Amino acid sequence: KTSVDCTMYICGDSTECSNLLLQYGSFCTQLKRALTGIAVEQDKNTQEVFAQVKQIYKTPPIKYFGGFNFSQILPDPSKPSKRSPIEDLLFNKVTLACAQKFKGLTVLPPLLTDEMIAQYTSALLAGTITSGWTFGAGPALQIPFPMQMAYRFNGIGVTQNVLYENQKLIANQFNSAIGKIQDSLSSTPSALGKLQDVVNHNAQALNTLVKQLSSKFGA
Amino acid sequence: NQFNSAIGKIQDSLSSTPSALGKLQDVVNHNAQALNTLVKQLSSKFGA
Amino acid sequence: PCSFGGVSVITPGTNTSNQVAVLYQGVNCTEVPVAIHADQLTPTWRVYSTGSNVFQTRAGCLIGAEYVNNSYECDIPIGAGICASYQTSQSIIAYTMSLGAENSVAYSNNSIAIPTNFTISVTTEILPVSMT
Amino acid sequence: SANLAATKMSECVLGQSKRVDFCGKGYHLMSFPQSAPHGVVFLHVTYVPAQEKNFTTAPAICHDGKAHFPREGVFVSNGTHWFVTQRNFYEPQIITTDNTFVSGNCDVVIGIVNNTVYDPLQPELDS
Amino acid sequence: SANLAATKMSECVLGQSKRVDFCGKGYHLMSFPQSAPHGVVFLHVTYV
Ligand SMILES: *[C@@H]1O[C@H](CO)[C@@H](O[C@@H]2O[C@H](CO)[C@@H](O)[C@H](O)[C@H]2NC(C)=O)[C@H](O)[C@H]1NC(C)=O
Ligand SMILES: *[C@@H]1O[C@H](CO)[C@@H](O[C@@H]2O[C@H](CO)[C@@H](O)[C@H](O)[C@H]2NC(C)=O)[C@H](O)[C@H]1NC(C)=O
Ligand SMILES: *[C@@H]1O[C@H](CO)[C@@H](O)[C@H](O)[C@H]1NC(C)=O
Ligand SMILES: *[C@@H]1O[C@H](CO)[C@@H](O)[C@H](O)[C@H]1NC(C)=O
Ligand SMILES: *[C@@H]1O[C@H](CO)[C@@H](O)[C@H](O)[C@H]1NC(C)=O
Ligand SMILES: *[C@@H]1O[C@H](CO)[C@@H](O)[C@H](O)[C@H]1NC(C)=O
Ligand SMILES: *[C@@H]1O[C@H](CO)[C@@H](O)[C@H](O)[C@H]1NC(C)=O
Ligand SMILES: *[C@@H]1O[C@H](CO)[C@@H](O)[C@H](O)[C@H]1NC(C)=O
Repeated sequence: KTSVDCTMYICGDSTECSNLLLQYGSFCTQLKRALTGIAVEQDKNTQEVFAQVKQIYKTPPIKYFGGFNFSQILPDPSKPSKRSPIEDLLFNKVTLACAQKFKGLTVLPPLLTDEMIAQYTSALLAGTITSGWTFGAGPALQIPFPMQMAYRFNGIGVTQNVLYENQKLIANQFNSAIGKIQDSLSSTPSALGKLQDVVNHNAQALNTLVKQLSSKFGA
Repeated sequence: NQFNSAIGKIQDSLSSTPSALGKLQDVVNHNAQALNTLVKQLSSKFGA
Repeated sequence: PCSFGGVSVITPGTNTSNQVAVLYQGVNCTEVPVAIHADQLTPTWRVYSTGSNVFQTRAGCLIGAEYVNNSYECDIPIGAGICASYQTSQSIIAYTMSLGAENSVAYSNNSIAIPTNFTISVTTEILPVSMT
Repeated sequence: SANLAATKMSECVLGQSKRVDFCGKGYHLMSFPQSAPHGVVFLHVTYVPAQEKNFTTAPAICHDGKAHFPREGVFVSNGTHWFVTQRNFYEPQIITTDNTFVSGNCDVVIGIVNNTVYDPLQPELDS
Repeated sequence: SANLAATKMSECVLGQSKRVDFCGKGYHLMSFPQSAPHGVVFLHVTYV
């Protein structure tokens, strides 16, 4: 999100220039309104994705789920913030990129902080582990995790004795895949270019706008 | 019975004063302001 | 530069009252009377820039509303998890949002919960289709 | 928005959808369109469960060295006997052969229990 | 992109999806959101 100042940008602290600028009219108020609309829309965009359940559920204290291991994805309380290990790698990889220019240009802060967003994803994870799809349609109804997995196996068209007869093998495969995700993400060729390009585009656009001030336009 | 009662409440809740139809009022308002500003711009000397 | 240009004003609505609050983006409480040059400003502007209701936020310095402890849903955003609202004699308060109600459901090895009744509900959806 | 509203009309109104929360909040039953200035309003009719109770449950049921699995339900007990009910509404029923299917014996499944599965034909075959 | 992410949260995470290739590559079983700067990361558990 960003914001602009008509006068401080166009007329640099020059009161005669500021007086003369009044002739042109409503141009920069138009620009201000457009930018304000964008800024509000950003916070709405963040709200829609994550704020899907009112009720904030909590992680169970006992961590036995029939052999399925989720410690990689669940929040880790020891480290000061409740960020899961994978969220830690993500927040260390993306953030290679509130500036010295301030020629009338600021960068406003987001409305929801990262602690709040982490709380929301934790609520969804806890609800999903304990109850199945039920918590997004009504009140949460607990169910054992292997029975939930059998339900899903029926969903995709394989009978449910198969899960109960290969429970251990299935759990091992799932744990191994979760383990490998960390390394696949730690692979140097950045798969996070999608989120790096946003910061790159914004920084470069601001630099171009600022550098434009040292031009004469044929004067 | 549940169906009928729900429909009655729907009508009342829409009838509530708070703006529930802002998504449709904005389409009107935006055009009004656009034209108003466009007319206002005629009174600018533009350096003359 | 000479002076910081614009501020942000929080109003409950001229319908309701005439109190406000002012937000000084990007500055810090102790030097707010400076960099606004509060001395040359008229009175009724010097009432802000100092006082007993002075708050520091990640977004800036907020003067004119006090900080309660309990939480409510957002009414007027200010930034960084801080909202504000007009509420009980009558004044403007500023708090932290509440993300939602608190809950915790019981997971056990061999327990299952099953509904025994149903309700039918009707909801609405408003969408635009065209413009002038 | 126009494209979204056309999709919602095709799927919500002229059919019953299984996309979650696309067509209302809950389990979808039907929809009804109305007309507004520059717009449209849908009225969604859904299903929402209520008034749940806890029970205790098991994966399968061992009987004669055979394991019965439910066909379209979940085994539950009220502390004394074991029934099988459908899944979104509580209707206990007697466990019979028509209700379940059999696969393997009782040493592989974890959490299996002991009970009897009544056979409809034998009481008819008194002699 | 944000509207897409909301749809994936509703279909992929709070339910089990029957659309092909929407939620991963395989047959979909479940998914787990994880937060990241200026976006979100999904983990799609499937069958092969
Ligand atoms: C779930 O997986 C984690 C990650 O492998 C397990 O944590 C490991 O525990 C063993 C035994 O203490 C250690 O040798 C590893 O170094 C641990 N890994 C890490 C990254 O610390 C965890 O034990 C598993 N869950 C259970 C219940 O065993
Ligand atoms: C399911 O809920 C409905 C209400 O939604 C219950 O119906 C009520 O029953 C009581 C007792 O007979 C009546 O006094 C109410 O007038 C009923 N409400 C309506 C709207 O008709 C129903 O009893 C519940 N199901 C069960 C098994 O108790
Ligand atoms: C202020 O608002 C109230 C209710 O919103 C209304 O009754 C009153 O008429 C408004 N004031 C004026 C001057 O219209
Ligand atoms: C505000 O300024 C004072 C002194 O100039 C300083 O001690 C304080 O840390 C500043 N505020 C913040 C949030 O750093
Ligand atoms: C479920 O069983 C496991 C292992 O048998 C045990 O660790 C756990 O405490 C049990 N949970 C309950 C609620 O009995
Ligand atoms: C029944 O379920 C409720 C969930 O609200 C729980 O608090 C209670 O302990 C359960 N009782 C049992 C499992 O006996
Ligand atoms: C369980 O259900 C059976 C069959 O309806 C009944 O005979 C028995 O009394 C019930 N047990 C309890 C504890 O209610
Ligand atoms: C179930 O019945 C068999 C019959 O031989 C017995 O061996 C087994 O111990 C029983 N299991 C339980 C949990 O009662």
